[PDB]
Amino acid sequence: HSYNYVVTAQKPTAVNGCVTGHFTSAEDLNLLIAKNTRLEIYVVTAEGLRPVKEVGMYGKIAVMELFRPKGESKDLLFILTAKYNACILEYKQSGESIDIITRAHGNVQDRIGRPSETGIIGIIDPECRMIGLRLYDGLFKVIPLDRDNKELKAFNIRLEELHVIDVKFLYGCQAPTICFVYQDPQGRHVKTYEVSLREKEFNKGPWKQENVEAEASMVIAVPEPFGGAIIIGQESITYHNGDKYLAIAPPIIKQSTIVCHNRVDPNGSRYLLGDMEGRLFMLLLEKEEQMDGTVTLKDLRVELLGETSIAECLTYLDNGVVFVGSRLGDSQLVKLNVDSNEQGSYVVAMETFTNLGPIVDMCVVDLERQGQGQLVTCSGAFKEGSLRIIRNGIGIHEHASIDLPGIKGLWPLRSDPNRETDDTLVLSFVGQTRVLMLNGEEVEETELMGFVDDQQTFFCGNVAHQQLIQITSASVRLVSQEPKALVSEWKEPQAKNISVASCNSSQVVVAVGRALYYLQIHPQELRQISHTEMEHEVACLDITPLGDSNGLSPLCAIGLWTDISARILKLPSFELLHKEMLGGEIIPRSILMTTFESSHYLLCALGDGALFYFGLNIETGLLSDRKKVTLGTQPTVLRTFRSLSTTNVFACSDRPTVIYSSNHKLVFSNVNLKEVNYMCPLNSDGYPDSLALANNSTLTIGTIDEIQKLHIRTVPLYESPRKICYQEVSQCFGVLSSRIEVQDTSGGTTALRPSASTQALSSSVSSSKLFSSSTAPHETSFGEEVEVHNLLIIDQHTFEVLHAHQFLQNEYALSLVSCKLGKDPNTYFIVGTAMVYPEEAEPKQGRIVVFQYSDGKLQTVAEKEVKGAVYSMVEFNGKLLASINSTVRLYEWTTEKELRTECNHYNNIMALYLKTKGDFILVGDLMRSVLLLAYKPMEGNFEEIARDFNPNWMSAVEILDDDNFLGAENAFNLFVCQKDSAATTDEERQHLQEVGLFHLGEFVNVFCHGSLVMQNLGETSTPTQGSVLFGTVNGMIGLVTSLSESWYNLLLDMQNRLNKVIKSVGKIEHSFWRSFHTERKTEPATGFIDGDLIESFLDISRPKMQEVVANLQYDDGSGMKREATADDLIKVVEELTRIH
Amino acid sequence: RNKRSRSPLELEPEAKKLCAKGSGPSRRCDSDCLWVGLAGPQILPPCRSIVRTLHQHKLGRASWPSVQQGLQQSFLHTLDSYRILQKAAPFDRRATSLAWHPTHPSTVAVGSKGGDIMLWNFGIKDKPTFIKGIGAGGSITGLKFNPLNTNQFYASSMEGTTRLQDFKGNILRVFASSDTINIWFCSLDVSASSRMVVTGDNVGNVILLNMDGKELWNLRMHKKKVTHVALNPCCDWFLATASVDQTVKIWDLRQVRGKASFLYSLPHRHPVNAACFSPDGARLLTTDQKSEIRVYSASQWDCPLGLIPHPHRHFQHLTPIKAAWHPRYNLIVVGRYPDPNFKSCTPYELRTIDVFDGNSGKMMCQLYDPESSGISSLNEFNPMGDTLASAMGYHILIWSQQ
DNA sequence: GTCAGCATCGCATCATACAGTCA
DNA sequence: TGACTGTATGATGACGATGCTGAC
Repeated sequence: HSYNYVVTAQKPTAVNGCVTGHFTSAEDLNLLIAKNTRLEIYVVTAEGLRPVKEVGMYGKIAVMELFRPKGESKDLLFILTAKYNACILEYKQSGESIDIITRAHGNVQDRIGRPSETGIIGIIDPECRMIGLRLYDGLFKVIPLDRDNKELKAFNIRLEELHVIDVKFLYGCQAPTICFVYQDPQGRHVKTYEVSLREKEFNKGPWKQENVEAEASMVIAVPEPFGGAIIIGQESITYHNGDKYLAIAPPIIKQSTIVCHNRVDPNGSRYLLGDMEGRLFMLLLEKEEQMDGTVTLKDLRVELLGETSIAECLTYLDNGVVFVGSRLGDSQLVKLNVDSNEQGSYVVAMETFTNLGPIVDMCVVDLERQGQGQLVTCSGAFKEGSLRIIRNGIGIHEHASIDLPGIKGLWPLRSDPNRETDDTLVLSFVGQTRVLMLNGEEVEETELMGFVDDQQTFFCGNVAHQQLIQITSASVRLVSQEPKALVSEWKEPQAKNISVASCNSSQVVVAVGRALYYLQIHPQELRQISHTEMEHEVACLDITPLGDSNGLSPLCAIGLWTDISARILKLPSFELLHKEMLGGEIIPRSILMTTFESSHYLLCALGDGALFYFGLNIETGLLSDRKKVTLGTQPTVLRTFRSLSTTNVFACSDRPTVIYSSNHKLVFSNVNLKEVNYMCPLNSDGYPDSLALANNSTLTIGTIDEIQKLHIRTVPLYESPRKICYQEVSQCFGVLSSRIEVQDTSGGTTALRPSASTQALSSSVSSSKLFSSSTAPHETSFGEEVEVHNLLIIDQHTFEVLHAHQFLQNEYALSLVSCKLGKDPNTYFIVGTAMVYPEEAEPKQGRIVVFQYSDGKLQTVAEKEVKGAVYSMVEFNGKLLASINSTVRLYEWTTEKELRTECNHYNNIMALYLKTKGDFILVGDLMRSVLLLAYKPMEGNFEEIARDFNPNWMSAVEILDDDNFLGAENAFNLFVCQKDSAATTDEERQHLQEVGLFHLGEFVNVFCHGSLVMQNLGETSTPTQGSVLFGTVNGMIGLVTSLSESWYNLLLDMQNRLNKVIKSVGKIEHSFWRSFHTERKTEPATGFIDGDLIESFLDISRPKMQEVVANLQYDDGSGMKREATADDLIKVVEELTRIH
Repeated sequence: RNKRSRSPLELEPEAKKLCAKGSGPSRRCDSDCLWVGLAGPQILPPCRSIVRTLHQHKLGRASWPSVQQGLQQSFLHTLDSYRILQKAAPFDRRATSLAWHPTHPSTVAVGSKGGDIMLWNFGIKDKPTFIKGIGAGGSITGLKFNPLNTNQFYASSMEGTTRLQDFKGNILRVFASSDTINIWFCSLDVSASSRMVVTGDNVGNVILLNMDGKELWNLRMHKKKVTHVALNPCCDWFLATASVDQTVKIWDLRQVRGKASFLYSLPHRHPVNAACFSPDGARLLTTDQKSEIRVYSASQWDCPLGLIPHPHRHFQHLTPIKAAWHPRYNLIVVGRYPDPNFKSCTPYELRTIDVFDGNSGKMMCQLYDPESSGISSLNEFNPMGDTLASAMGYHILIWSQQ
């Protein structure tokens, strides 16, 4: 069949929800952020945000309101999932242990029912007596709290008003009272009901139906001393209570619809409002009194605070700081100053959080490393639109370059004990040593009295008692700082050469062949302590002390020639504590003792590129938890360094690497430099917190980026991106975009803001000809807002806008390709369009335009109109495949530089999505599922091979291989259809089978073949076959890869095992979660393995790992019926994490 | 009304509509305005055309209610152009039962007054596989494909049997029986997942059997012959059926015991031939013997969301007109049977297949052909939803598109 | 010598009658 | 012995198809 594996490559970045309260403790203020399936909690401290805990849920978080019941120490959190899983959650801390425990849980499903159009609404009454749920039309669901029911059992009431806009529980009432807007033939209205869980029924609400504007869309319960409801529409702003009634219609609000609100002051004096254009408003409630005190409310005031990203939710925090949850752009921490700026904004940005969503179009490019690129780009939207470039690993920014070939080793040096910065960088060469001083950008060359320049240095640096140290092949030399001469010199009693060296501030250990010497550094003397000879040649040494300073190391790490072993010896006795055999015939070239995240490790690198790492116990010197990774093919040099007061490890090789810790686990991140041979940390005033790197021809100095798995560079476009294509031969990208301009009414159209298209270096406008819809053009000023589409050419390095071609009025850009055609050696950009008019629902007209870009300028070469929407197009064997309405057309590129139809297929309702492999063609239809086409070379014609007879509304399509087809679907589900490979009857060959089904919980907009994973460096043969990425509305990026049936069964069983112990966070079953689920049907998952689940196997405890194993049956690839251990399962999941 | 604005938005983006009817402009409006009817031109301008909505979906800016709705006006388009009739084949007698293949889009199987079944395909020709009945008392009043193996069909008969037989027509086994007759089953249904079969009688009892043997059923439901039984797709355990009793009788297949102890029963001014839950399972569309169409919610199964007045009726040799759901979008197709005594807004009413919105009840379309002037009774869209099969004029009709 | 223009012919739902059981 | 539950009956309504005329 088909067997697929899905893992998250990038967690969702869009902020779906915004609620304030504390929850973590009574004393701290907490911020909770829902990112689809991910819930993030922070505490606001001082101009900052602190992560305390991040959890996943087996559900799309739909409701996030946390309530505090009488006699409870802190808020609890109610979350309702899109599959309607409800739960009440509590924050539990136990020393260093943090666990989110489930107090109450339940689904509250209605077996039969139509989910409402304005979606799920969750509310909690002010006395925390119940949860209100608007799930379906005509029904109001009520969850009684009163502690237990522990299962959150519920009942339905009949709501006579069948269409509900918004509901809130009122404050200051005797009985729980709801206030909601509904629409009927009589317009829309504000109503109140008392909720009597007593009797399970409704009672007459305290308020008279009032009459309100038709687009009043949001209800706000104003707290006491005031109570009542505020109702926000598009035109007006009203306050509602029993006899009091207030209405306002501010003109500033008309320009854009208010979409969210947040309470600033607990007394309900002030509110924050956000609209679809990202405008931030302040709503103030003016207090007044009559006798001794009151609630009057006076009147209503609205103020503009400034501009933010378009907000999905708002929460005020403290000291003028507001968090802005955005779905369409970057989320923000924003400051509201009392001084408005030149534009009149009170808003100033403090921090931005990267959001890749919505991810609309994307591509995989190899440009950065030329061998294999692993670059992933995506798109933002509206004023928030952007391109995002996403990269695995760590890059370096060079600030200086000096060519010294044959440089052997690097050490930083502090000649002045007084400024504490390195003013010196010491370099080594074969049989000689050079000193380089650092004054700002300047280096050159210098002498250092006490350091020799005619022996090769193996180590040098700062040592104890205001001294410098240099260890050569001839001797180890101690050197004073202030007065500058040789204070002490150690040589082997027979003058043999030093072979290996290790040194810290107060200790020196050097090897001589098999001999080992431990020296201590004292004032003016190097004192030789006891000494021994080892069984074989010493390969490598390290005496980095782990602990506090200390600065005396009790341990000594060592590698041998003969037995290729890593052993830990004690100082000064050199007593063996652990001999670890590394295996093979390749000697260890580097060994290092380190501390990551308070945990200790031993790293040991061979000349192979292989790297062993072990848990190290500093008290016993025991090496545990052997693990092996591969880091290139050359031998790897390991060097410790500091960044952001954290400890990291740089690895020099044909694939240079940084080793570091996150979530108490070792991670290996790539360095995009071609090659690194030697490396030392550098901190000069000319180069702060820098790195000195060296290869076999040049020596470089510069800084290094933040330590993280993925690098994201943002290139703001200030308009909506739609599609993107890379063009090798032009060294640039093509981008479809559109900007909004408003009717000035007398002259033309003007832009809201500057953008890529109004700021291009060069520009071009469509001049036709015609259609002709001109000459009585039949177009209007109605609906004053207009989209204007452009093709942008963005340079691949600077990401600057090289060229912007604006398309015709009312022309709509749908498709973009980069390719060459026919016998033409020229590379073209090809764009498919549609004409979009307000008074015509589906396009009757469209275009396919062929552009050539050469040196700034794009001439349109092809220019051919066809009748319909050009939904999709793709390069097809030197031909152009295109979707136009219900038609799939194949174009040939003729010698006359024009597009000539060769082939036609007509059997579609609407062909939105096209994908091709070899001669096969996948057409995705809007309502008519999936289509497998074939081009027939001998007929020059199309043949309809097979189709999927299951109705699906597709969002995206991909071919995994000639038999297997990946589909993304409206209900956040993936499915796979295959060609019946067994021929038999026509029936089965015209049938694609859905052999895979899987609920993603995300809406996929784009599929593409590729990997950000390098080559191997294995392994290989490879774990999985193929690599397909996808981008989603929430900004999530995922990966799909193929598995053999044996592996699929291995990981499937592990899941069922993993599923008994997690825990589930609200106790949602992984089963059902991943189950295909639409309005129509439901079903368990098949053909898909949840990579996120399997990967979380590493995050479980050791004993739990063993409990998961049990009777699980391993195969190592040859004749294994055998049982498995804790370590065998770990290695696989470790393998599975490296594929993304 | 509210309806006018509601259709024209067709919502997200809202920025059209929202006007409270413009305060009546300024009335109904008073004197000359719109009018209602003229709500039509604006429907023409207000729309923010599709491929504009598709993009908003992918931005998460618009809800599925938007796109799905707006897709159904791209269905209503191509519907008006459905006017072509792709194929027609007869057998004999009149068309009675219709079964759309659950999977295969070109495969439809229809029943007869005479116990004849035709299996029919497109792009094919290759004349259909046939089975001939005795032709007098052989009336098969309902037909359901066997979900398990598509070569078999569950078919209810006037012969005194509800059976499963291979399309080669050699019967496998019989479930419900007579041993007497002067009575027969009429209604039938199967739910794939449930593996329940349920069948009706003219006397008013049902008999429900598990796909194999072993009934617990047959307690008389109501007094008169039962025209249809509907097993809800989204619910296994429960049911709804149709009788001349002028009652719907929504049921629970399991915990119903007491001999007509039921949950909700829905009264009608007349007898009812159709039950027909929606693929949601969350609505019940009922077709009544003279004029009416009932839509019922799952929120208060008692009060129907609303009625669409339609000209159907009973005639003896007319096969009872049954309204049916679109499997995908929200739409109703009932065959229209014009009478002098209707309220009709369009005499003289050429006799056509009619399409209604649902959730509104207005007519979004009508299907007519000359050279088949035939009155439409059975109209059931294909599970894909791109094709409509009508067994009416003594023949079968597939429309599809040019 | 095809043509519309009648005519008979095919257990539905409704109203009745006076036979069978069966708590 | 009420009840109901089941069998002959004949009024009413008004869609086809097939039969056959009278006649353009």
